[PDB]
Amino acid sequence: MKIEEGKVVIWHAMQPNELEVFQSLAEEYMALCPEVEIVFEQKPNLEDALKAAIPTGQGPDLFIWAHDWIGKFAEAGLLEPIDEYVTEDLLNEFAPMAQDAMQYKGHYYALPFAAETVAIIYNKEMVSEPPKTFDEMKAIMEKYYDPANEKYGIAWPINAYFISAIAQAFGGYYFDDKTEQPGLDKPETIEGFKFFFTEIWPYMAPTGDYNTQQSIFLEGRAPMMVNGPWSINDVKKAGINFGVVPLPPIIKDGKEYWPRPYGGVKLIYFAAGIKNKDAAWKFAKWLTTSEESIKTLALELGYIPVLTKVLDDPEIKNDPVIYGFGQAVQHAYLMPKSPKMSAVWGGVDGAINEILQDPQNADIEGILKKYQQEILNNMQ
Ligand SMILES: OC[C@H]1O[C@H](O[C@H]2[C@H](O)[C@@H](O)[C@@H](O[C@H]3[C@H](O)[C@@H](O)[C@H](O)O[C@@H]3CO)O[C@@H]2CO)[C@H](O)[C@@H](O)[C@@H]1O
Repeated sequence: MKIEEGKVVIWHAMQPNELEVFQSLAEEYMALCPEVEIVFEQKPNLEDALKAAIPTGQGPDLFIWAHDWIGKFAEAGLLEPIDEYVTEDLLNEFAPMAQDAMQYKGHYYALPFAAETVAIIYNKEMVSEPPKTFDEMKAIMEKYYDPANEKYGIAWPINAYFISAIAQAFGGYYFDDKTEQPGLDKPETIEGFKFFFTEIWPYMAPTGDYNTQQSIFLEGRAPMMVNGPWSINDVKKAGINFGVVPLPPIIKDGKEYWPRPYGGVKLIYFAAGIKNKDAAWKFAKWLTTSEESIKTLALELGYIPVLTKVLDDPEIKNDPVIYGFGQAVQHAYLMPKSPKMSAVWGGVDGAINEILQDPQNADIEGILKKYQQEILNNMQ
């Protein structure tokens, strides 16, 4: 007879300030179970690192990411099924979309701990009323834009997911998960991309890089940032008094066109080749179904609980940041689990790379047509 012993190794791509929150939870857990070491290990290119290490027996026990990898990782045999651990009682602890995010074709491979998307994070010392329409957003942008003094109207990391809200504001889509077809060359999608680079890019420092954009906001050199819960401890460490609201509707002849960001469910995944399964299960189950664990992720970072019970906690119900991300998620599209999405993301990031070579003059329509076809050829 025995106990669970040893180590649980968890790979991730969190930056240090987000990680701190997760490490303090690990430390609590290790206080609860002194015979179990929880070890977090940062990977620059986590998806690449897992693909390479998992099959060779060099991968971790667990890893953290949004849910959309679960389809392609399972098809590649890179995950460990946990069907034997999942029960209806456990499933019923989670919101249905978290219930669905944690499985692929009938097998469970993870536990869910949050919902997320990007939203406007605004600095209350620079913006006293956040924008409820794109027009008010643009006026705030105009008010603060002053590149000569290294001041910009907004901070916004640029990549497929980060600008999907705007790309998809006018009925466009990267991918229709009904028909399972990319939508890059739909006029409404083209309209959304042009809108980003015509209406919003001119107010930015002209770089798509994540930490450069974020640092502009953290340094008070932009009044607003488009980012997710994963960035919130960075905002807090910078001493900024902030709020969170959804990207507001663009108005066209009195009509609203709501930006529609992609969003997702955060999962702790079980990796194929896992060495310490029962210990890793116990930690994950704790992390995802203990009230104080989930309350801590939500109150510290703005993560929206998918642990139903805590949604009724007054601590959670009266919290501004979780409410604002929650409002943003209401307009979000849940990322598909289809492995087809892999080439979609590649196609959209490829188009953005070419647009960024010459954003003011690029032929966005023809680029998008070009990448639609590449996606159509690489989709599987
Ligand atoms: O752009 C294509 C990718 O879009 C999706 O990735 C999203 C994540 O889903 C989302 O969580 C967010 O990731 C951040 C992560 O949460 C945080 O812990 C880490 O420290 O930083 C990440 C951002 O740099 O944003 C990315 C988009 O960058 C999708 O999940 C992924 O498969 C696509 O490749």
